Amino acid sequence: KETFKRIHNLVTGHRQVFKYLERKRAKICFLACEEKQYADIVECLCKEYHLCKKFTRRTLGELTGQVRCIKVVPASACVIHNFV
RNA sequence: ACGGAGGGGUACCACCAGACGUGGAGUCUGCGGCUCAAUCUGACCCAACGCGCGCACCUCACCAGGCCCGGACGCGCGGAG
Repeated sequence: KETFKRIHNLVTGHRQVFKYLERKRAKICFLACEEKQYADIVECLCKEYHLCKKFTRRTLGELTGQVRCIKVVPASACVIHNFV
């Protein structure tokens, strides 16, 4: 919302969140969506291991650098690996 | 400007007197022609032809074949499901 832009200068996607949710390299989690099999996978993998849910799916597209400025794109993710 | 017009001068890239040569053979090299898929091109009296500073690959354009975008920057659409 404010300093997050500092961080981006984190990941988005199933293939890259799993690859950082496990092995305990992650940080914080923020769920979303369309299908349970993508809602109760991570959540159950959150059951083992931080686990949180942000109110909206779009602001992730906003907070993250998925825009160019105008065309925000939704994208659920839950891995703040960098967290520098 | 030219003159198989005249008069003055001048030079071993002109001559007198001589000397050393080339054109005769074998060979290095370049130039035309023939050949090939290609035998890459410029220059042709003085004022083109060991000259464009040594070509197995690059040099290298030419022939037979094959990799890559190494398409900046703006606008429109899509994109981390």
